[PDB]
Amino acid sequence: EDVKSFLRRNALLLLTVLAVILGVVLGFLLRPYPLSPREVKYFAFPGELLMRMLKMLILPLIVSSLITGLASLDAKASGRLGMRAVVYYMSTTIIAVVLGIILVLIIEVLDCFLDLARNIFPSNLVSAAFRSYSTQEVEGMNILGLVVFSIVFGIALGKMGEQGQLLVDFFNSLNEATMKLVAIIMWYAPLGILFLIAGKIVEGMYMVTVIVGLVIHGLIVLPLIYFLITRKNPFVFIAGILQALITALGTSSSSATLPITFKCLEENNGVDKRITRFVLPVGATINMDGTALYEAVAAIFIAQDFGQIITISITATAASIGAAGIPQAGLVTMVIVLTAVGLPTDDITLIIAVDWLLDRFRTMVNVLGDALGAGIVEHLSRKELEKQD
Ligand SMILES: COc1ccc([C@@H]2C(C#N)=C(N)OC3=C2C(=O)C[C@@H](c2cccc4ccccc24)C3)cc1
Ligand SMILES: N[C@@H](CC(=O)O)C(=O)O
Ligand code: NA
Repeated sequence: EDVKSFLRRNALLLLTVLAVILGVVLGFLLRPYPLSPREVKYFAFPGELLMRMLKMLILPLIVSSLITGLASLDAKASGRLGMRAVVYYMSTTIIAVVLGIILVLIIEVLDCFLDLARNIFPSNLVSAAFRSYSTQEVEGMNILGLVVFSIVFGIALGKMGEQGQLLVDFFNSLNEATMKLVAIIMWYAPLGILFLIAGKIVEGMYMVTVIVGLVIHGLIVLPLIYFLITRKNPFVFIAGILQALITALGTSSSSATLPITFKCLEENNGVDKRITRFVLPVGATINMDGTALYEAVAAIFIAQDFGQIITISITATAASIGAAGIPQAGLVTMVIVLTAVGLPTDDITLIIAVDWLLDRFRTMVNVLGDALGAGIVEHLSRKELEKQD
């Protein structure tokens, strides 16, 4: 009798779950039909509108969250909160790349660094909102440039007392208002996910290695870390951020699923806005546990000496940090890990075909790390938030 109350309460949660079930069924059913590449794009259009909607809100979401969030905290507490984040991010990505290396043993590069330094320091803030540098400015928002600028701006506003308050208040209203619009987007999400995944399925031992490896990291490593740190049941936490994971599986972008990761953690998991505004936008771009595991697996897979296996763990953690929270950013950053060891970069072409499905899974682990990461930081920074009340 207690399942009718579950269906009433979890209406939206189960709808997107059904959207995956119906989407996989529809996609395989429509796959024998030849269609056209143009026709596939037409078919997947309801999934495209969901991407346009989510993408729309990331700019006001990142900028307003970091400016308010860092102004909300004292600069020394921001460093303490920050040290908790960076220490967590680096350990979890090192834990994943080591796990990744173990599983496989059982079964223009300078320009890349310069371009990244260039994006950390945008020469124009208006363009940074829709363009990124690529050696000379390719289309596509500079999330890293804005993340960095907002952090320095947020610290500055906190440091300027009351004169600062007006702009903190301005940006707080702008965050709550964009968060009110993601409530709307969420109802379209089941229709979008169905079409976004059905189109992608309308198109070996390696693919299984990552899939199993991400289950060990995602469902065993990360939860036991959260339990060991907070002493709270981690699988109930994962149930709250479920809509955010199912959307990561659909979009394959951790920057596009950030507004929904915000709605879940803030509400469903009841995490502090002060720390979600701090953790989640930074975690979206730099904390990529699932990508790190995939970088290591693929670098060793194409090879199919220990001091150069040491360079793989260093460059796979390096690529993990660099790679944008945008779909297919994984194999584009494989150039850094393939070059460092000495393997030919042209081998990336062998992976490309199956990569799409692995991307959806590694995005879920990249989001899951930020979700559990915020829960861990919130708990550790208990006193800092206690003081600001
Ligand atoms: C790759 O890009 C990043 C950017 C940020 C961060 C950390 C983070 C998270 N999560 C957030 N929200 O803020 C700060 C972080 C610090 O560790 C340092 C922290 C900080 C505290 C006090 C004064 C600062 C002055 C300048 C920059 C950061 C400062 C801010 C890590 C990597
Ligand atoms: N698409 C992934 C990044 C990657 O492809 O490595 C994400 O946004 O989490
Ligand atoms: Na990254």
